[PDB]
Amino acid sequence: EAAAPAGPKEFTEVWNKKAPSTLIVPEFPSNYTAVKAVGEGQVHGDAFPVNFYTPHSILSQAQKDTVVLPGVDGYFGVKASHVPTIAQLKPGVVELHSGAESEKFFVSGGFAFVHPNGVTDICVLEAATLDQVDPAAVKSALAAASAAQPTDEFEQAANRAAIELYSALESAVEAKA
Amino acid sequence: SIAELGIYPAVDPLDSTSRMLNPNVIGAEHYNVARGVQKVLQDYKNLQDIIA
Amino acid sequence: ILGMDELSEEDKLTVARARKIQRFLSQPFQVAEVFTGTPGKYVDLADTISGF
Amino acid sequence: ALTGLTVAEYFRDIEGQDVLLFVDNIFRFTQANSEVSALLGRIPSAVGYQPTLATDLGGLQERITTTTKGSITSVQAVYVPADDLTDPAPATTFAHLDATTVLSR
Amino acid sequence: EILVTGIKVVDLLAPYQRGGKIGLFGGAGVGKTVLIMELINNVAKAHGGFSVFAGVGERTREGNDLYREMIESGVIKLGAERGNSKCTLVYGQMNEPPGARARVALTGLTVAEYFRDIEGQDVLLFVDNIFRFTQANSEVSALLGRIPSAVGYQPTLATDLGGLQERITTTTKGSITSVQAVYVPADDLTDPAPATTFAHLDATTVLSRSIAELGIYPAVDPLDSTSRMLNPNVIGAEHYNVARGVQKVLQDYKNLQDIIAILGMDELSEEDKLTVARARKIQRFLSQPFQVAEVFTGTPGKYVDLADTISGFQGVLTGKYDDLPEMAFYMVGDIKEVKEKADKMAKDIASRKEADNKKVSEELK
Amino acid sequence: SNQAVKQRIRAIKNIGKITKAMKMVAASKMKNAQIAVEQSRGLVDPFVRLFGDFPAVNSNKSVVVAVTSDKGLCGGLNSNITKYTRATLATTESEGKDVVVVSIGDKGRSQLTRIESQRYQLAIADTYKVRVTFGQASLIVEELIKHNPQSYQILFNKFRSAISFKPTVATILSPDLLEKQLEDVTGNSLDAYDIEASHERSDVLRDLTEFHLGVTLYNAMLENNCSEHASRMSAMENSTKSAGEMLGKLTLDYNRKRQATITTELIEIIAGASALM
Amino acid sequence: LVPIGRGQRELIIGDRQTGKTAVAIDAIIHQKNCNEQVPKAQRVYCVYVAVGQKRSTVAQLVKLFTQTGAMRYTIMVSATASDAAPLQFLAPYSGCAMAEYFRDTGKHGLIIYDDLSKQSVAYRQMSLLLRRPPGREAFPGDVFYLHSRLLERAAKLSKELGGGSLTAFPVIETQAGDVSAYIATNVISITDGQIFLETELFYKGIRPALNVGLSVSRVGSAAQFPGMKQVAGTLKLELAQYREVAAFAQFGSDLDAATQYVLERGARLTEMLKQKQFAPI
Amino acid sequence: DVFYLHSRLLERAAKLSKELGGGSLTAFPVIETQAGDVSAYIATNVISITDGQIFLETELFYKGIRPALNVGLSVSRVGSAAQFPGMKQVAGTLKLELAQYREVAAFAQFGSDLDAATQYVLERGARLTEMLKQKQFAPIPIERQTVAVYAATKGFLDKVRVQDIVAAEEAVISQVNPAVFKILKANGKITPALDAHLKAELRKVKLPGA
Amino acid sequence: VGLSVSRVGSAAQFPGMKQVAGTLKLELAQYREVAAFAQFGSDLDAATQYVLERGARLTEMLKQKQFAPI
Ligand SMILES: Nc1ncnc2c1ncn2[C@@H]1O[C@H](COP(=O)(O)OP(=O)(O)OP(=O)(O)O)[C@@H](O)[C@H]1O
Ligand SMILES: Nc1ncnc2c1ncn2[C@@H]1O[C@H](COP(=O)(O)OP(=O)(O)O)[C@@H](O)[C@H]1O
Ligand SMILES: [Mg+2]
Ligand SMILES: [Mg+2]
Repeated sequence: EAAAPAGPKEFTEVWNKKAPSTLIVPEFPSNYTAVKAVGEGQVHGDAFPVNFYTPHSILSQAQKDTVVLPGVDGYFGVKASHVPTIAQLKPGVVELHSGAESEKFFVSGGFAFVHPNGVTDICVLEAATLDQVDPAAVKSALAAASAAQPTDEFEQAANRAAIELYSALESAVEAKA
Repeated sequence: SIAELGIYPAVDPLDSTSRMLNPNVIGAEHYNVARGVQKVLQDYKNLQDIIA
Repeated sequence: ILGMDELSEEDKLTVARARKIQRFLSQPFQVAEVFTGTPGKYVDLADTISGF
Repeated sequence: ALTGLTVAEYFRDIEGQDVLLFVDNIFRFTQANSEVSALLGRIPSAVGYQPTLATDLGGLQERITTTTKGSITSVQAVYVPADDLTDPAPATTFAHLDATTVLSR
Repeated sequence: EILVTGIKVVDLLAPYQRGGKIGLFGGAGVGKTVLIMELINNVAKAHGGFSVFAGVGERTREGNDLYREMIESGVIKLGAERGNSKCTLVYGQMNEPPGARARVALTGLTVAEYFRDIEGQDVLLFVDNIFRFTQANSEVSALLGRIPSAVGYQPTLATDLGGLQERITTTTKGSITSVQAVYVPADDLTDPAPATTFAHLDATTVLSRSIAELGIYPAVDPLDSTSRMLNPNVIGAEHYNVARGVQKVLQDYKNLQDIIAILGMDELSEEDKLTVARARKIQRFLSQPFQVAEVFTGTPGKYVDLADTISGFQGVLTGKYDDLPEMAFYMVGDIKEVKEKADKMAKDIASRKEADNKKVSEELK
Repeated sequence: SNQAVKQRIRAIKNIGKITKAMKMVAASKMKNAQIAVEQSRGLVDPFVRLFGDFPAVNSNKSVVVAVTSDKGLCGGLNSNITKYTRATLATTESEGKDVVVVSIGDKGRSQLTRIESQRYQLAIADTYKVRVTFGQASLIVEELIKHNPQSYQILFNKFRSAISFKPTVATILSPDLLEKQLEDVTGNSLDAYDIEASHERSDVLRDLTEFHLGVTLYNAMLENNCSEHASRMSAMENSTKSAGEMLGKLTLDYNRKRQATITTELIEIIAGASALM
Repeated sequence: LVPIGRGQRELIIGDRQTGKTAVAIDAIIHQKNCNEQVPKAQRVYCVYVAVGQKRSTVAQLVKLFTQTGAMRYTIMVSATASDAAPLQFLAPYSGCAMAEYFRDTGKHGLIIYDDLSKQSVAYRQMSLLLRRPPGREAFPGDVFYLHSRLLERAAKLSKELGGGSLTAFPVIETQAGDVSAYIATNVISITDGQIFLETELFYKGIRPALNVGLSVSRVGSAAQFPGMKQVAGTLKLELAQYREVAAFAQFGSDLDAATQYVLERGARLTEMLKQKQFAPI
Repeated sequence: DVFYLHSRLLERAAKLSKELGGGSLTAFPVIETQAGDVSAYIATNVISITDGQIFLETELFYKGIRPALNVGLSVSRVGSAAQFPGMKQVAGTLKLELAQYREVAAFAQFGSDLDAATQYVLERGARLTEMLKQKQFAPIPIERQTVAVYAATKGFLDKVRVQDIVAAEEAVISQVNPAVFKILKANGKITPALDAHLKAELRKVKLPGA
Repeated sequence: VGLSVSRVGSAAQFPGMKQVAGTLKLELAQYREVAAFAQFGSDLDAATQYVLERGARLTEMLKQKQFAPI
C-alpha cells in the first residue's frame, strides 16, 4: 500500500539522475506555505486561525473565536480544538465572529477543512457579504427558477442548484440585526 | 516607395503640395477632405513604425 | 518603473546621501546677490573637502 | 582673441598676477581663422578648416600658461559643431583643455 | 586546374587556379602577410618550380625574416650551391623613395617573366602589397603636374595597374601563379586602388577586420571572397554544392544578425535557430591554425586536404555534427579533429583539480 | 550611401522607443497583475496541506500541462519551461506510462511539438486576452478530466519577484486512482478528518481534486502571466540597450561619413578650380 | 519579370561578382539557339564589347563562345586593361558601329557593353590629362553625353529604314549597392529598363540575383511573349505579395495563417526563377 | 606621401646585425584616435608600418583599469619569443585565462543564469584584471612582475575577492624572500628548484582578504 | 517645440502670457517623451496618460489658420 515514497524532498534526488545537471530543481507549492496540518501547535487557546479564501481574494487570514459554517447537513460551528473535518458547504452564510463583533459572508458553496492543528481553511468560490446583495432580484430569478424545469437532465441539476441557492439566500436576508 | 507597392500614379500624397489647397480657393468641402485624407495617411505612417 | 520604497535600504541610503550631495553642490554667488537677496558664499578648498 | 591675450599678458608679466582670460567661444576663433585662410587662397584641410588649424589654435593657447612671473588661466567656451566631438575644431581644442565644466539644463 | 592550398576556407569557398591571378585583400593588420607566408609554406614547396618574391613597399623586417627562414628551409642556398635555390627575392620595401617602390613590382615580374618565357616553366610570383605600387605612383603624380582623380589618386590609376597586371599571366609557353596581397586603405573596399584590382584577379580572398575580431583566423570573409573556379564544371558538383550551401547558411545568418543583436536568439523560429547554430559552427570551422603562426600562437598548424574539407563541411550542413559544441570547431584541422577536441572539452569539464601533493614539488627530493 | 546610414538611424531610433514603450507597458501590466497573483496564492495552500505534494508518483496515466504565453517578446520564458517539461517528463516515467501533454498559451504548441508531438493532444490559447478567471480555468480543467489520468502535472513559472521566476511543478492526484492510495500508511493520513459530505468520502474526493485541479490551474496561468510581464520587462530593457549601443555605433559611423563627404566635396571643388587657375 | 524588346537599351547594374556578365553571356548564347530555328530575317547578331577587362577573361569568353557555337554570330570587341585609355573609351563606339551594320540593313543586333563604368574611367583619364577641369569624382562634365550618345544608337528602325534593330545591354558596376553614384545615375536615366543584381540575394541561393522590386522594363509587357504575358502577371503580383510578408516573419512575431500561404507559394516562385549558368532556356 | 612620412621614419628602428655592431633602436609611436576609430587614415598607416599595437581603450580607462590595455586587440608578434623566459611560462596561462574571460563575458554579463564553471572564470578573470592594473611612474622589475603573475594564474590569490588584490600584490612581493627575485633574475626562468621554493614562499605570505 | 528656441527668452514675453505659457512649455516638454507612446492606448499607466491627454489638448490648442493672426 506504500509503493511510491514520493514527496518534495524525494523528487529532488531522483531528478538529478534524469535531467541535465545544469538545471536546478523546480519549486513545489509546499515551499510556499509555512502552515501545515499535522504539525502540532497553532491553536493558542481561545482564538484559532481561520483562512477564509476565494479564487480572487483572501477574505480573512487572521484568527477568530468561532466560525459558523453552512455545511450540507446543516449549519455547524467551529471552536478552537475542533475535530478534523472535511466539510462540503451549501450555499449559505459563513459567520466569522471575533468576539462581540461578527462579519457575515454569504458563500456559494465550496468546501471547508478543519485541520488537526486547529486551522480552519474555508475554500469557496463567490463569497459575497450580505451588505452588497439586494433582496429584490433574488426572488425575481427564483420565481423564474421555480417555473422553468424541462426534461434536460443537465438543467435538472442546474435548476436544482439555482433553487437551493436563492432559497437559502431568501432566508438569510430576513434575520439581520 | 509608392511605386514599389503598386499604387499608380505613384504620387506621394503628403509630399505633393499645391497653392490651390487653400480653403478660400477650392471651398471648404474640398479642403477639409484633402486635409482629412492627409491626416489619416500621416497617422498611418507613424503607426507603420510599430506595425512592422 | 518599480517604486521608491521597492529597493533596498542601502540603495535608499545612497539616494538619501546623493540627494543631499546633489543639493550641497549648490552655492549662492556674491555677484548674484543684487537681484536674489541671498548673500554670496566663497567656500575654501579645505572646507569643501572636509564638508564632503 | 590675441588682443585679449595681450591685455592678460601684461597683468601676468608686468603686474605679476594670476589672470583669468575668458575666450568666449573659442570655436568662433577657429571659425574666423578658417575664413581668413579661405580668403587668402589657402587649400582647406579636412572637414574644411584651415590647413593651419592646430597652429592657429596652438599659437593662441600656448601664450596662456604659467610663467615665473604670474599665470593666465583661460576659461573658454566650447561649441561642438553638429554635436560631433570628433570634428577637428573641438578635437584640436580638446588637446589643449585641462578641465571641462559642463553646464546642464 | 585547381591549386590545393591546404586552407579550408580557401579550398572550399574561393579555390585558387593553378595558373591564375590570386588577390588577398586586407585592411592593415587583418592577416594578409601571414596568409601569404602560409601559401609560401604550403604551395611553394610542392610546386616544383621557381618562385619569385617581389616585396613592394612592405616591412624590411619581414624581408629579413623571409630571407632567413628560406635559408634554413633550403629554399635559398648560399655559397657554391646557389644554383639549387628555388626562390629569388626582389625587394623595394617601405623605406625606399616612391620611385623605387613604383617600379620594383616591374622588376619582380621581369624575373618571373624570364622563367615563363625563356626558361618556359612554372613560376610562383608572390607580390606583397601591390597597393604600394599604386600608392607610390600617386605620390609621384602630384609632382608630375597632373590633375588628380577621385579620392586623390593619379588620373591614370587603372591603366598603370592594368599595364602591370596584364603582364602577370599564364601564356602558352609558361605559367605564372600569382598571389598578390592588396592593402585596402581605411578598411574601404570602394577605395579606387582596391576597387580597380578586383577585375584583374581570378580569385579574390577578402580578409575582414570583424572576422579577425571574433578570433577567426584566417580572417577570410566567406561571403566576399570569390573565385572563378567555383563552378560546378571545374571543381565538381559535390565540392560546388557544399560551397554554395555553406555560403547560403552564412548569408541567412547575416540576415538574422540585426534581430539577434536587438531581440536576442529567444525570438527566433526554431527553423532559424538551426541556422544560427549551424552557421556559428561553420564560421568556426572555416578557421584553422597555420604552420607559420605556430611561432606566436603556440598551436601547431594543420594542412587540411581538399577531400577532408568537402566532407567535413558537408557533414555540418546535413546535420551530422549538431551534437558537438561550437567551440570544438574552432582552430582545428578536419572533422576528425573536432571530434577529438569535443571529447577533450567534455573530459576537462569533469577533471580539473586534485593536484595537492605527491608530485615533484617535495621540499627535499 | 550617406542616406542608407541615415535611414538606419531612422530604424534604430524608432525601435529604441518601441522597446522602451513595451518595457513600461509590461511594467504597468506586471503591477496590476501582482494584485491578482497574491490574492490567488491563498487558495492553493489548503489543498497542499490536505492532499500533500507528491510529484514523483508512478501514475499509469498522466496529463502534463506546460502553461506558456500567447505573445512572444518574453525572452526565453516559454522555452525554459518547455525545457523543464522534458526534465520532469523524462524523470517521472519509470515504467512506460501514458502521458498527455497539454499547453496553455499559443507559444506552447510551437515548442512542445519539437520534443513530444505524439503525446501532445491539447492546445489552449487566447487565455490572457481579456483576463484570467476561475470559470475559464474551470473549463480548461473540465477538458482535462475528459481524459482521466491518475495524476496531473502543471508546469508554470512562479512569479516570485520582478527578477526571479523559479518554475514550479504542481501535482494533483486523481481521487482514489492514486490519491488515498498514497496517504494510507499504517492506517491513513486522510482518515483523521470527519467527512461532512452528502455522499461517500471517495465521492467528495472526486469533487475535491477537480476543485484542486481548477485552483492550481487558475494560479498557474496567473503566476505565469505575471511572470511573463516581468520577463518582457527585462527583455525590453535589454533591447533598448542593444538599440542604444547600435545607435551609438551608427552615429559615430554617420559623423565619420559626414566629415568625409565634406572633405570629398571640397577636394572636388578645389581640383576644378585649380584646373582653371 | 523584366522582359526586353528589340531596340531597347537595358542596364545590367550590380556589384562585383553578382552575375552581370552571366546575364549578358546567356543572352548571347541563347541567340545562337534561337538563330537555328527562325527564318533568316529575324536573327540576332551579337556584339560583345569588353572594356577594361583582363585579356584572360576575354580569352575565356571566346573559348566559351566557340565551344557553344555562339561565335558564328558574335563580334568580340576587346579593349583590355593594358590598352590605352583612348582605346577603351572608344571601344563602345567602335562595337556599336559594327553592331549598327545589322541595324541599318534590316537585321537585328545585340550589343553588350560590359562595364560602361570602365569606359568612363578611361574617359576620365584622357579628360584629366588633356587638362579638362574635373567634376564629380573627377569626372568630366560631358560624361552624361558620353553614354547618352552611345546608348541612343540602340534603336528599332522604321519599315522605311529596314525595320532593323539594335538592343543594348550596358553593364555598370556599383560599389556597395550604391546606385546613387555618378555614372550609375547617368545610365539609369538613359536606359529603358534596369536589371539590378544584388549580393545578398546572390548568396542566399537566388542566382541570377535579380532584385525583382528594383528591376524595371520601361517597354513593359508590350514586347514580351504572349504565352508569358498572361502567366507572369500572376507571378509578378505573387512575388510582390511575397516581399512584405517575409519582412515581418523575419522577426517571428506572429502568424496570420493566410499570409503564410503567400509566403509558401512565393518561396516556390523565388525557387522557380533560379537558373544554372550557361544554359539558357 | 603621408605614409612615406611615417614609414621612412619608423623603418630606422631596427635591430642591427653583428657586423654592424649589434645595436638596436626600438620605437614607440603614439597615435591619438578619435572615438576609438582605428580604421582612420593615419592610424591604419602606422599599423601597416609597426610590428604591434598597444590599444588603450577609453571604456577600460573610465572603469579605473589603468593601463587600459585592450588585451584582445593589442599584439606583439616580433616581441613574443623575445620576452622574459620566466614571464613566458606564466603569461601563457594569463593570456589564456583572459582569453576565456573575454569570451565568457561575451556570453552573459546580465544575470540570466550563472554556471559554477563560468563563475570560476569571472572570479579568475576579475582577479587577473586587478592584478595587471598598476599605478603611474613606478615601473616594476621583471622579476617582481613574474612572481606577481605566478601568484595569480596559479592559486595564492583566490581568497581575496577583487578589492584587496592590489594590496595583496605588495603583500606578495614584499613578504616573499628577496633572494627569490635574485635567482629568477639571474636564471631568467623559473627552474623546478625555484618553482616549489616559490610555491613555499607564496604559502607563508599573509593575504589582506581574510 | 523642442527645437524652436529664443535666446532672448521670456524677458520679451507678454506678461500674462508669461504666467500661463511657462507651464505650457513644461507640460509639452513632459509630453514629448510620453509622445510616440500614444499608440499604446489599450496599455496605460494613468499618470503617463494625464500628460499624454493634456499634451494632445495643448498641441491642438496651438494650431492656427493662416492669414488670420490673433
Ligand atoms: N546564374 C548563376 N548560377 C550560378 N553561378 C553563377 C551564376 N551567375 C554567375 N555565377 C557565378 O558567379 C561568379 C560571378 O559571375 P560573373 O562573372 O558573371 O559576375 P560579374 O558581375 O561579371 O562580375 P565582375 O565582372 O565584377 O567580375 C562567376 O564565377 C559565375 O561562375
Ligand atoms: N592566420 C593567423 N593566425 C593567427 N594570427 C594571425 C593570423 N593572421 C593574422 N594574425 C594576427 O594579425 C596580425 C596581422 O599581421 P599581418 O599578417 O602582418 O597583417 P597585414 O595583413 O597587415 O600584413 C599578425 O601579427 C597576427 O598577430
Ligand atoms: Mg603585411
Ligand atoms: Mg563581368
